[PDB]
Amino acid sequence: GTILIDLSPDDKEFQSVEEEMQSTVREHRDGGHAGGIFNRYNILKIQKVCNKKLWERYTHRRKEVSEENHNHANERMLFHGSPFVNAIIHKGFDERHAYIGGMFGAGIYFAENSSKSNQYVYGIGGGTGCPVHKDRSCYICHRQLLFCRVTLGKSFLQFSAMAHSPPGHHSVTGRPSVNGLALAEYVIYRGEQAYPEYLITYQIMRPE
Ligand SMILES: Cc1cc(NCCc2ccc(Cl)cc2)c2nncn2n1
Ligand code: NA
Ligand SMILES: [Zn+2]
Repeated sequence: GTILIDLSPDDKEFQSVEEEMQSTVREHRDGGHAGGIFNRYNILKIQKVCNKKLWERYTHRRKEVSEENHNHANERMLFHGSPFVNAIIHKGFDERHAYIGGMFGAGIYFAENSSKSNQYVYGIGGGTGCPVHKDRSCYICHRQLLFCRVTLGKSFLQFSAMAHSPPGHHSVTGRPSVNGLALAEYVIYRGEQAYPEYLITYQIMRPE
């Protein structure tokens, strides 16, 4: 049921999604090991992901969360990076998209920093990099990220350097506690709490 609609670069919606992508790049403590070395992206395409069944599944769960949290879904737009982007946009987030070994347990992880999500496009730790050149810093190969609508509800705050949310919570927030420039990361434990709104196709750009 999924259809992908291309956004024009002239469309204010393309422009606002690109700006979120570029402006949330940071440097990473791995010196670029996982995601590559870059300060910005070449955005090749932004597509809107339309699936009525998946949207309705999202909004049903969103209303449930809202009603459990004083009518406040605490909805965010966050990035997700995964080698499984094609399954996600066709069948929704589910248990197969969980990061079993994550710092906050087996859940589906999202980031404010697009460059954090970029570290996961080719697998955990960047895997072996692009399939064509086996390069985690490949500047040729097209990469994809999702920019997603995520319901956090009441989020459990973790200060830090398939499972369940903590009792009475709907998500977990990983607050950055040493790296002063890192933005927050978030984990949900139910696939229905996220909708993959935008598919962004890009390259990382080699710094000059
Ligand atoms: C920590 C973390 C993980 C992400 N994706 C994991 C995708 C995945 C899931 C399962 C296997 Cl096996 C490989 C890759 C992610 N995206 N944006 C921010 N994060 N943060
Ligand atoms: Na939960
Ligand atoms: Zn490559």
